[PDB]
Amino acid sequence: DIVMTQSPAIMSASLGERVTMTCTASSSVTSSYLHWYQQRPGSSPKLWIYSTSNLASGVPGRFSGRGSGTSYSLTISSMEAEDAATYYCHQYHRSPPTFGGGTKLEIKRADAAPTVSIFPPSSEQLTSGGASVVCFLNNFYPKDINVKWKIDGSERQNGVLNSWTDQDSKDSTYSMSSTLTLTKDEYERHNSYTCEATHKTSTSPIVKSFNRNEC
Amino acid sequence: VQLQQSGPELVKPGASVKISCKASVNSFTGYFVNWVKQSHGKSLEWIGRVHPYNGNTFYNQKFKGRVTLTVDRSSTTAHMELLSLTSEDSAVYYCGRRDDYDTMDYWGQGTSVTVSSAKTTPPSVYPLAPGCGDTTGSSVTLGCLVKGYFPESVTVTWNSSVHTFPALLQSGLYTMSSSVTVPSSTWPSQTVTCSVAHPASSTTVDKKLEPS
Amino acid sequence: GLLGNRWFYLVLAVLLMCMISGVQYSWTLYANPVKDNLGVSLAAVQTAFTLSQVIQAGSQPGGGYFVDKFGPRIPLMFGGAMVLAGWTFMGMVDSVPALYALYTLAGAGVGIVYGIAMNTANRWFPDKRGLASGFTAAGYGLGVLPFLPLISSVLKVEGVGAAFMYTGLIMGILIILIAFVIRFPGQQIVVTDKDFNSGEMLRTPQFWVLWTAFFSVNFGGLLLVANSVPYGRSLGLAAGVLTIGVSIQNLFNGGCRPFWGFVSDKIGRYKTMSVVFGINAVVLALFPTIAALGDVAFIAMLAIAFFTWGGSYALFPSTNSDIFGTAYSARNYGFFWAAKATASIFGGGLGAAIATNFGWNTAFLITAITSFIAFALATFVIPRMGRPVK
Ligand SMILES: O=C([O-])C(=O)[O-]
Repeated sequence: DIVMTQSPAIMSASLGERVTMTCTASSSVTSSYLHWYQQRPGSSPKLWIYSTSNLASGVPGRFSGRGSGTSYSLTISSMEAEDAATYYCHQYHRSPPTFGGGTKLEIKRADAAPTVSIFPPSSEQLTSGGASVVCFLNNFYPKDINVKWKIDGSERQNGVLNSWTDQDSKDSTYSMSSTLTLTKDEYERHNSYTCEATHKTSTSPIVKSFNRNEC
Repeated sequence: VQLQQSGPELVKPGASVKISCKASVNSFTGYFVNWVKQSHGKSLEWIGRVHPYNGNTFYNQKFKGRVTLTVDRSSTTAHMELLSLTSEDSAVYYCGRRDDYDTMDYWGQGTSVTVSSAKTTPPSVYPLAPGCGDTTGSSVTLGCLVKGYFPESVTVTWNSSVHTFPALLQSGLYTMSSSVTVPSSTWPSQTVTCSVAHPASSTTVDKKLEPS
Repeated sequence: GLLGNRWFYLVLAVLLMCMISGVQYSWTLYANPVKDNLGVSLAAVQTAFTLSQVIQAGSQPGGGYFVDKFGPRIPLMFGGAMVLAGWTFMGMVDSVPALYALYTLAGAGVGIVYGIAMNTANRWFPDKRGLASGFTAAGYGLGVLPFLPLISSVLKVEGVGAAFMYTGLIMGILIILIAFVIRFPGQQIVVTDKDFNSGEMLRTPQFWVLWTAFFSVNFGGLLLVANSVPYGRSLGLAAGVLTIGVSIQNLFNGGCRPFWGFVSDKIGRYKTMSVVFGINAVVLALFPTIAALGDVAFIAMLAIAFFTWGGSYALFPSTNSDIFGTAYSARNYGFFWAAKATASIFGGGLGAAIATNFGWNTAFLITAITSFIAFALATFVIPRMGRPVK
């Protein structure tokens, strides 16, 4: 078929900046047969630019589309919060149609210190026989973060599940849940649990911990 | 013009999957109906297209005879039926209207189809409170943790500052967490309940978070 | 009697052109759906159109030879036969080369049929050649307007193959019936001093200046005929707007021929050529800008461009008959049909590839430059070149 690569795959642009992304195809594509679709993280794909130049119904005019031959570009004059989505180019020069790899556009912002919160296993889950220690890191930029789970002053790896949130719609920050699920025997055999988060915002990592016999 | 699809589908491997796509009065006037799939929300690839009047079918070589597209002859709904389910068939399927230039003017919300040898499981919902270790703070943060469920679609409500974290697969189970950050004046001074709804098993649970 | 009347054969020629109009002018709208179902690039189907027009360069002089020597009846018989063969089986196509071959055969028939109709018009009206050529070319340009709904209704109601076979049968049978009646004004052949043969005409620089001017003029017109709908969509126009635009451009193109023929009768044909080519160059230069303004602006640009371009298909045959004699006129206009085919080379596949690799604006710039070249040749070069001496 015709392979289309979109560069860059993931990009971060400050609010109000000018954004340009490119969609390069293996062969030449006739400009009438290459389109762009914008997909919000939670929603379905939406038609954005059709035939490389023309905006679909209900599309702001700050969106520009150029390109001919093997290279095509979608340009935004002024970046806005509502513009943060994924963009897919779509070619139909020859059957079968193929889609690009997608360009993930994210909003840049000033760095913010995360809020770290620890949670001992709940009573109901303790009754069931399980024990999970949940750590919440909320409202931090950028997306990169380091988490180490300490049990009695020793690192733990088994059962550590790290989950990242997509960028927030309001303050363009991220969130993370670090879950350490262990058996009841392993929970009751140990005393103190420490959640440590190392971030670019602060040189000193943020430490939050609790002890079973301390209250 | 609007497009509505079927609900989420859980199917054991090797079975039949049937997806419907309802349209408006005359939405397929000079348009094909295009069926596309998205693997995990990162890649788009074309499945097929069918003419709402002639029945002419055009299919990708990836899905050679796996897929059958059929329009209902009232130009109101189109159906995608797939029959050779394997591991890579778990994805979200989109129906759209597609003019002569392969431009898809209008799409549907999508139908998430998952192949799973396992069976549907209800969720275990638990509360998350700080405890007596530390009470001071300008704001408090609380959570509801959903564990052990199947299939993936659950919705957690808090009775603005919520953070819902994506579900993860732990040894064949779905684990999910939600956190709400409220001012310290709100808790425990005012009632705050989390409502976890898992509609596949039709399980809605309200949990009230009290000091630990 | 009736069969001796001068205008009866003009009406027969216009009827013939009306019948064969669909073969060429139905492509403007159906090129995109044919590309869609065949699953190939636009350049492929445009190259099919290019082949259909190119084989006319080898066909029309061949039919003109027989028309000039032995008369137009047998040549029209076998031209209608070729059109019938090409169009009848056109419905049962599911491969690219099958479309290539069948459309080429249909074009080969259409070329000689057009040559015969135009030659009948020009020979029957020595005093008014511009008007007869304009009426015949108008029949060729407008016949698609009633024909397209009829085949379109059959396609929705009965299908593709039945529609193509039925329309091809009707067109071939009507052409054969008309071939029974048409005749030349004489009733042998006598060569006068003003009658130029093929080699004698090709010798003079006047013929090659005219050939180059016609080749340059046909660029934008044939590119528009091939790719107005894809270019229109690249401008961002709905299907209905593009269909209305195609109908309007066909109507203006068809209606321009009698008007420009009357002007060429009442004024020097070279000056009419110069005016028409200058206006065409101006429109083609401004086409990307005014066409980008909106739907009405785009359709108006299309209508004016087709007005100017189609004006030449009455200008050139009458010029050929006036300059290089009457007894040799059919095969003489065949060599101008050769220029039409050589320009259709760019009008179809080559122009499609140029648009694919450098955008539509590049191809439109090429057409504007060639139109300016033709304007320069017609306005300044040939009017002072005199008449051929042989
Ligand atoms: O369309 C044409 O080629 C004409 O004007 O005869």
